[PDB]
Amino acid sequence: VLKRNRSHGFRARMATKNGRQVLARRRAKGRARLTVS
Amino acid sequence: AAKIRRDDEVIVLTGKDKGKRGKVKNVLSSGKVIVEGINLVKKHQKPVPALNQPGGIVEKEAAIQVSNVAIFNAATGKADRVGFRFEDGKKVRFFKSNSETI
RNA sequence: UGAUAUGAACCGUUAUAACCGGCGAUUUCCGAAUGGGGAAACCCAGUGUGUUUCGACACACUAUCAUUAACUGAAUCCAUAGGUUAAUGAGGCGAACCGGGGGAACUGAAACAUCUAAGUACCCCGAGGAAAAGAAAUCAACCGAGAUUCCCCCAGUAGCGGCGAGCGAACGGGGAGCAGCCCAGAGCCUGAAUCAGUGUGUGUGUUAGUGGAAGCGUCUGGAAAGGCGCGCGAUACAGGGUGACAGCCCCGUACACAAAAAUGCACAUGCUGUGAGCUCGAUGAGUAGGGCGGGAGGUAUCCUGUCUGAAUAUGGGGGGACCAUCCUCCAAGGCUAAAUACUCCUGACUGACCGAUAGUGAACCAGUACCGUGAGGGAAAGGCGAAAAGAACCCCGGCGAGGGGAGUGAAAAAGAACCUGAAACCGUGUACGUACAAGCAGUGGGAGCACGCUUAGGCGUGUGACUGCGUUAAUGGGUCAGCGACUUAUAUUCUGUA
RNA sequence: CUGCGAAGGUGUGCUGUGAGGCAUGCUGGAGGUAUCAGAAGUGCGAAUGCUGACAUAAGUAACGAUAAAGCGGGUGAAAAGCCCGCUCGCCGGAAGACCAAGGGUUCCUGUCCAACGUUAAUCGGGGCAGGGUGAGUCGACCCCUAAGGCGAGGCCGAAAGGCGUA
Repeated sequence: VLKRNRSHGFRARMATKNGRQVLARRRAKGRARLTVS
Repeated sequence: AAKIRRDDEVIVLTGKDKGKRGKVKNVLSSGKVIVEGINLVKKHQKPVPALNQPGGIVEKEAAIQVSNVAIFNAATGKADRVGFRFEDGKKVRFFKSNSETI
């Protein structure tokens, strides 16, 4: 669980811009599970 | 702005029981009305161990389309359309064909 | 009193029901998250004031960056930097198009790698609601024209390239558009016009709507919108739902009408502020040229590191250079309506595009089930009836499932795998042929028997003993159905017709 | 044209050289079609074409003490191993139990159960639901102190840091 969150978690994604773009793409697609948590 | 209301004398225009008069009991939001004594349906009521055990066959009333009934004029002895007019600022219903207030 | 989804408990009936629209209060935890930290919906904050209970209760402010103001202030006397407080503003997410700063491959060639693909896909920052551009150091060698962009001609031209494949113009003409100003700085004269911001009033419009005419009856049928005979209406037969295909059972359209509050588009009026004519200068006071390096290459034109110094309507620059002939043209600050572009959301309208293996991935509780650490790609599954009153009682069985009656319905070859139910495959019943069967499971001729016709007429259909003519286990496959395999657009050429 | 019964589907009959069309019975119960034209996502035997559709392999884990098993009864489609009654054989200064550390809903009640192309399991710790942890004097946390560790000055060292007091 710890490694999964620290690699693909919300905070990890938002730290860098590319992860921020990933969240944006997920939101546009309207996925129920935005990330892993 | 509904032509048929809670308490109205109506006559069936179409269906297996066209021409029989009756009084509307209630009106459904789906444009359907329930009038007692015409649209009898024999429903096989499944018995239940609850407080009510009617069982057997019940004679319920089946709703019919609003457009299938019209307000009975009660004076000319025939079905008649009904419209709305404003009198002293209060909207009221009125017949046609020598239209008179309800 | 959301739906799935029946019932019960409640509210409303001569104006606080529900629903729709507009104006407010309230809006926790998590997410740009502003007090800090971490593994996003987890824990932990500080200070000041009131709290009937001196173990309390509630709420606001407080991050960083930039600007302004106040206090303090160096190193190094003063100045300045840093630090504290208050106010305002900037930050993130979601289409298309455009601008600025950077930058590929594949597809192309008989190998001079450059040229094409390509100022493209993709990635980064900001603004507008269209953006960029937008009133000539420009065209025309002295007829004229006068802002920018886009579309339609000149034009697959003139040019350019191992003159090879490719890429690809100006001037002129015909339209929409056709409304431009201020600052290099001033002397004199002012509630002098117009324009802006902030209010009221009138007119109009947007966000819930009202009023609103008009076909009765009969036959077949369980049920009528259609048929037959007979009318009215037509500013209205626009569409959909409406027991079988509905103008006139209804809900609606055309025509005539409405505004408590908020908002948008034209005028007038009141307050504040910015502002016309008659004239006199300047023509961006460290802005060139020349020298050195790089890109668009010994090199025209454009931009700049460092070190000097004169001008510019008086005067300085260009494609057929000649008294730098003549005409035209004024070169390094912003702003600039509209025509031209774009459709993620609403309402109306349109449809010889599409109808459940189609169309968007989803006509549906599908941005799902499921697979993966994450990113990303991405299923199957449509239709019972007008009304689901959905099944009382009885029999078999296991107090099920399934099947057989009764009852309801026009119909149960509509009974919860439920409209119409095909090809192929798996059974039952009847007739015919083959019972140590194998040579493409066809074709021609013909015998016997069963089941329908013909008063005898060698002509039904199905079965086909025997005989004659007769193989891809050198390709795939167990069978069948559905979808799909020469299209669309821009030039030229050829044929036929008007 | 059209409920004295449409189209589609399943048979028969007629016509044309061939693609087919017209007239019906049965099934089905809601709209369909000709002549003169036009518009193309229009017809299927294979491209290792795509998704189900005759098929050669059936959902329930602990085989590693030389202390000892068998008989009876109840439940169950199953009994050498569970529960109840009658015995024997080990342990019995622990192979009992109550605490610390470690482990952190496994311990307490009702259940997916007539089973695919012949799957035949001796365990009531499984997946999905309901409850219990109750405190003044059980204990820890709260107050004071050593070692270890950390920590504005001074002491050691040209600064800082370390040692170190509150």
